[PDB]
Amino acid sequence: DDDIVFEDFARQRL
Amino acid sequence: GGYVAPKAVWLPAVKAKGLEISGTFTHRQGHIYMEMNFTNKALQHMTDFAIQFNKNSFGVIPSTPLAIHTPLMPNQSIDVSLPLNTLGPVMKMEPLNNLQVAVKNNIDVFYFSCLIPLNVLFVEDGKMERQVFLATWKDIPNENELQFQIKECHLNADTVSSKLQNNNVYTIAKRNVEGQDMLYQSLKLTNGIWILAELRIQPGNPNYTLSLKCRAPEVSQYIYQVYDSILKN
Repeated sequence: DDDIVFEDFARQRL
Repeated sequence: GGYVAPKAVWLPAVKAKGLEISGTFTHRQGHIYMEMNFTNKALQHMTDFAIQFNKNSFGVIPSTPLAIHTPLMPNQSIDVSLPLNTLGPVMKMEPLNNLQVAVKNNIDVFYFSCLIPLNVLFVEDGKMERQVFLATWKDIPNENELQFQIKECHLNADTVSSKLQNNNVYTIAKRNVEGQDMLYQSLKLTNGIWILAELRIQPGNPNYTLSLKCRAPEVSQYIYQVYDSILKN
């Protein structure tokens, strides 16, 4: 769920 | 325990016939205050004090009559506290955060200017529900993202979140990727606007990349400014 997207979406903007 | 700017000389005696004014705004439990200190450097006495605020960009207005019941004496210096709210009238001011102000007394009227530090406009319920931060983040088009460089700041992942916290910038998430920590954070203006931020902190690198996403981005340059001030002070 939510946790994941933040890593998802951090990683991406790195 | 928020961040408060030292008192700055808003209206120096030399301009208001002996009346001198030191100033600073404060946010406490989401209630705004203009912290002044009056000084009669003159040789008359001063009764009949009122302060009036011009229209500004966040509807900012005094919420009481000025709190000053005695004449002000040759040489007496006193602290005032002016409660403010933002249900007042509005005009796009430039700079966005400028307050044109009329103070009056028995002697005359003195117009002067002071800048509202925006930080004291950060409400307390500015922490985005987590779903809500993500959806919003991708929503607001990257066209709409400004980036700032927190020149020389060195304070930790952990110290950063906590200062911004007192000043109502709330950390939603802190992730690390290739060694760099990235604080995901949200704040919100008294007038309702969200600012969303990603602070990115490097191993070594003396700067701190700040990225703001915001429905009205003219605000962002100011959020920078006062994230800065916080992180320095």
